[PDB]
Amino acid sequence: PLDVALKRKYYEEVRPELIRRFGYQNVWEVPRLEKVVINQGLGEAKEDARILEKAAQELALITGQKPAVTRAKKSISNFKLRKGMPIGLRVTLRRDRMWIFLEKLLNVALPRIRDFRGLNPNSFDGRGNYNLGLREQLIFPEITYDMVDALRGMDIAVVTTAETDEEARALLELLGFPFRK
Amino acid sequence: ARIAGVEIPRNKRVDVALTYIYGIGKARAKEALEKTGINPATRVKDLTEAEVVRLREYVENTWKLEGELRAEVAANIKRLMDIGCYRGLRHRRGLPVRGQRTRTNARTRKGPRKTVAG
Amino acid sequence: GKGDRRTRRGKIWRGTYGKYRPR
Amino acid sequence: MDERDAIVEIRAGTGGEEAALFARDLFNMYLRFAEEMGFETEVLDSHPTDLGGFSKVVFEVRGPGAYGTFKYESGVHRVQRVPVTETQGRIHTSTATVAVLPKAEEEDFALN
Amino acid sequence: PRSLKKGVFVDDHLLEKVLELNAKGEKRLIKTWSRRSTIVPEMVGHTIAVYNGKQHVPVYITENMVGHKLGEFAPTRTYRGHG
Amino acid sequence: MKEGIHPKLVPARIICGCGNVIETYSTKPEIYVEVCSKCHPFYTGQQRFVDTEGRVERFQRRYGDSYRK
RNA sequence: CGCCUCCUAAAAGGUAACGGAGGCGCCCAAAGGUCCCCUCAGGCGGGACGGAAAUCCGCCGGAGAGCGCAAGGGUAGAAGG
RNA sequence: GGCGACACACGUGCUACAAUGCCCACUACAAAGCGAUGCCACCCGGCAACGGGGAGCUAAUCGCAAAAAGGUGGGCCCAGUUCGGAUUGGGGUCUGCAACCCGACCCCAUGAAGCCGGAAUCGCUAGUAAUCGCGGAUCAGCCAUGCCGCGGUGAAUACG
RNA sequence: GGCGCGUUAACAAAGCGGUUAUGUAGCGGAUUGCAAAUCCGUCUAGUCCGGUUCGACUCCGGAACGCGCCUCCA
Ligand SMILES: [Mg+2]
Ligand SMILES: [Mg+2]
Ligand SMILES: [Mg+2]
Ligand SMILES: [Mg+2]
Ligand SMILES: [Mg+2]
Ligand SMILES: [Mg+2]
Ligand SMILES: [Mg+2]
Ligand SMILES: [Mg+2]
Ligand SMILES: [Mg+2]
Ligand SMILES: [Mg+2]
Ligand SMILES: [Mg+2]
Ligand SMILES: [Mg+2]
Ligand SMILES: [Mg+2]
Ligand SMILES: [Mg+2]
Ligand SMILES: [Mg+2]
Ligand SMILES: [Mg+2]
Ligand SMILES: [Mg+2]
Ligand SMILES: [Mg+2]
Ligand SMILES: [Mg+2]
Ligand SMILES: [Mg+2]
Ligand SMILES: [Mg+2]
Ligand SMILES: [Mg+2]
Ligand SMILES: [Mg+2]
Ligand SMILES: [Mg+2]
Ligand SMILES: [Mg+2]
Ligand SMILES: [Mg+2]
Ligand SMILES: [Mg+2]
Ligand SMILES: [Mg+2]
Ligand SMILES: [Mg+2]
Ligand SMILES: [Mg+2]
Ligand SMILES: [Mg+2]
Ligand SMILES: [Mg+2]
Ligand SMILES: [Mg+2]
Ligand SMILES: [Mg+2]
Ligand SMILES: [Mg+2]
Ligand SMILES: [Mg+2]
Ligand SMILES: [Mg+2]
Ligand SMILES: [Mg+2]
Ligand SMILES: [Mg+2]
Ligand SMILES: [Mg+2]
Ligand SMILES: [Mg+2]
Ligand SMILES: [Mg+2]
Ligand SMILES: [Mg+2]
Ligand SMILES: [Mg+2]
Ligand SMILES: [Mg+2]
Ligand SMILES: [Mg+2]
Ligand SMILES: [Mg+2]
Ligand SMILES: [Mg+2]
Ligand SMILES: [Mg+2]
Ligand SMILES: [Mg+2]
Ligand SMILES: [Mg+2]
Ligand SMILES: [Mg+2]
Ligand SMILES: [Mg+2]
Ligand SMILES: [Mg+2]
Ligand SMILES: [Mg+2]
Ligand SMILES: [Zn+2]
Repeated sequence: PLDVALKRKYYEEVRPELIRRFGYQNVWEVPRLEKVVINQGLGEAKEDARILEKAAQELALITGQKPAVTRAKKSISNFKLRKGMPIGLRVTLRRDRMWIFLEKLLNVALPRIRDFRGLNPNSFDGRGNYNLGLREQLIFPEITYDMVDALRGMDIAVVTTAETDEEARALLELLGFPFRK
Repeated sequence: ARIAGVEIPRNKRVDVALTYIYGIGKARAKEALEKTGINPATRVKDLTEAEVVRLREYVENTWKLEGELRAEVAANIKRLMDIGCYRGLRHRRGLPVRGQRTRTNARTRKGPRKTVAG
Repeated sequence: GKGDRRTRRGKIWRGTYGKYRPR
Repeated sequence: MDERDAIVEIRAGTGGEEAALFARDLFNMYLRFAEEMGFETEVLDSHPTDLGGFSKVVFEVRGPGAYGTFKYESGVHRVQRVPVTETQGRIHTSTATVAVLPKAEEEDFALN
Repeated sequence: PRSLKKGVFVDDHLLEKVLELNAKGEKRLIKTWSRRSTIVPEMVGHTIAVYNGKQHVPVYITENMVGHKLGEFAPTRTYRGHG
Repeated sequence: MKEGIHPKLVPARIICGCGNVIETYSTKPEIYVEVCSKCHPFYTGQQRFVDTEGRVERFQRRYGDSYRK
């Protein structure tokens, strides 16, 4: 495992504040990050084209990971979509690639967001997990306006071993998650 | 997002390019270039990022732009909406605000014509 | 154009003066 | 009677094309007066002239008291004016008729 | 606008009625005709019956409407739409 | 990780316009951002921009009070 | 008018009526063999476009899903992916 | 308070859709009128609208006054744009007792529809049509892009 | 009662498992002294109930109404 700026910050500064603020007796009771799972629910390339191959190309430039295709569980007429069409891209980030992703997410990407008023403090799982969406891909550093060709955002899932929202609210904010209210 | 959260057209003049951003008219187009020591009549395809960030820092600090402009005006009309002032009514129903006639035109304010039978 | 009040000819058309057509 | 809904039968009288036009003047007059009474109107039978009038119009006035109010209109209404159809500028005397009928029961028939 | 180097206009038979009542321990419903009047902080709180040509409209006044006139909030054109 | 499919990560030097520099890892060895965390208005406290308001409407106009008592 | 499923059928099998209800006259080159891996429907909360329902995360959920097509039986300790 | 409304429909015009053009700087050439709670020179504060001063003129004398297209030079490069100027927000000026309904003008931002217009249809035969700017009446101010005028530049075509 | 066919918008009437039918009318415009004719445009849908299907005006079953045929020898 390599030195990751946010990884250090978790261990040196976030760990003891949580123990302090919550009082766990066991070094494993203190909440952690489990994984970050990114999902572009593209669904436009249902039949229109093979535009996914470019989005998996960019999602790999952002996370360092080639994502996997998601396909339609059933068939939907109104969505103009049959069962089994490639309709999205999921990538699962763990360990360092998870850290390295959020480090850039919080430091440069969430700032470079247009008209940013902070993350919604109400998007917590109800069981200690958090989810936020996005509208673009140039928000992330590695995506230039030259290479862009379509405006595709994503959903972001951050999973924590915290049992409650309040334990997870503290864990994320102590890492650098700008919460609106 | 070159400046103010918007990429600005290349192969164009830097005063014209700044107009290609929400909140920068021709009067503000020149204001920076003189007050930033920046040659107005040259491409964006030949600019150092010293001038660029000098230009970017100038316009994003001095001037309410892109998002903040849009939201602020968006809030101002809303106050007239809330209180029940005449301009607030005429902002709801899509009628004019500045006292124009309505018997005929206003089509910009009222979209394409809703032709009627009878 | 003669309606663009922010120009020389626009102010000419309206016959008024300002930053764009001064006296 | 007085409280039930009403059917109004407007028919062009002597006058030809101008009687039919006047019939439409009588027609619009009643539809408006219905509004200024909280009454609901609905057209059941309309026979327009290509000039804008009606050789016959039949409409209901729905609302408590329609036959109470509209009943005083059943008769012949005379117009005296210079018709839009006149070209020598003369005054013609045309007529339109109004018929006021209380709304009926579609009562079902079965054998005793 | 009425140019600022003049006095911000109030018909001054009305601003009287709003500060003569700040003394008296208000508040009343004051019926007016000077729609042409800028709202002042001395009016915030009262009820004024801004005429509109036919009827007296109760127009309470709040703290988001100071610069605006009394006659804005008493329109005169009943519309409802068309159709 | 599977070979041949993933864009290899190298130590990166992202760069904001404000001279802020971030020791991270990325697909590019250097990027040049224009906004960052260290200078974002929402981030650097309030850092209230040109909106140091007070509204400043409208009772606060106080552009008069000459009107008599 | 032949064939299949259920009931009638009286707890083995069988059992009729111009009795009550459905279906078949195909299909699949994988929808076949084997080895390996995997587990549903649905409910709640959460998440840009994105909705009742597209894809993503969490929790609950033994089978009510799925098994090409009727019905029944069978079935996730797989026959399902 | 309304005559200024607005699901709609028609007439008369304005402004456009651009390169024979737009923009900016600089330099030209008219006529007819108006002008004493009036024209306003000139100067200062003002990006400006204007505000402060302040000559001359009862006016072939003083002023409105810049005429404008044009001429020269420079810029925009075919892009719903250095076309277009609608809509709206905000900040001001002026008149007038009073600018909400409902005025006009300036400044900042906003930059819409519109790529030359279906069936159809109007004007004009020469200094005319086209285009260009200027004045006046009414008038506190102005919703005038209207009307009555004024000159600048200046064609095409008429077999029949 | 049996058997066959049908129900679509203002009317008449079609195709279709995914889709401005069409004609006439009606509606806005043109033209005309005006109306018609004509010209430029434009437009409202699938009888109810229940199934199949990703999806039903369209397929299956029933109802309701309408049409057509038959009801003979005892
Ligand atoms: Mg411990
Ligand atoms: Mg919550
Ligand atoms: Mg958790
Ligand atoms: Mg701009
Ligand atoms: Mg305004
Ligand atoms: Mg106007
Ligand atoms: Mg109006
Ligand atoms: Mg005659
Ligand atoms: Mg690695
Ligand atoms: Mg046999
Ligand atoms: Mg057989
Ligand atoms: Mg048995
Ligand atoms: Mg049995
Ligand atoms: Mg037995
Ligand atoms: Mg046996
Ligand atoms: Mg049997
Ligand atoms: Mg083979
Ligand atoms: Mg099989
Ligand atoms: Mg199988
Ligand atoms: Mg196999
Ligand atoms: Mg949900
Ligand atoms: Mg959802
Ligand atoms: Mg089952
Ligand atoms: Mg199936
Ligand atoms: Mg079946
Ligand atoms: Mg009038
Ligand atoms: Mg006009
Ligand atoms: Mg005069
Ligand atoms: Mg003049
Ligand atoms: Mg545009
Ligand atoms: Mg367009
Ligand atoms: Mg322009
Ligand atoms: Mg007004
Ligand atoms: Mg433009
Ligand atoms: Mg072009
Ligand atoms: Mg033409
Ligand atoms: Mg002649
Ligand atoms: Mg011209
Ligand atoms: Mg005048
Ligand atoms: Mg004039
Ligand atoms: Mg029968
Ligand atoms: Mg049919
Ligand atoms: Mg029919
Ligand atoms: Mg046919
Ligand atoms: Mg057929
Ligand atoms: Mg048709
Ligand atoms: Mg037609
Ligand atoms: Mg027609
Ligand atoms: Mg139906
Ligand atoms: Mg169905
Ligand atoms: Mg169905
Ligand atoms: Mg359908
Ligand atoms: Mg049907
Ligand atoms: Mg059927
Ligand atoms: Mg016989
Ligand atoms: Zn920075």
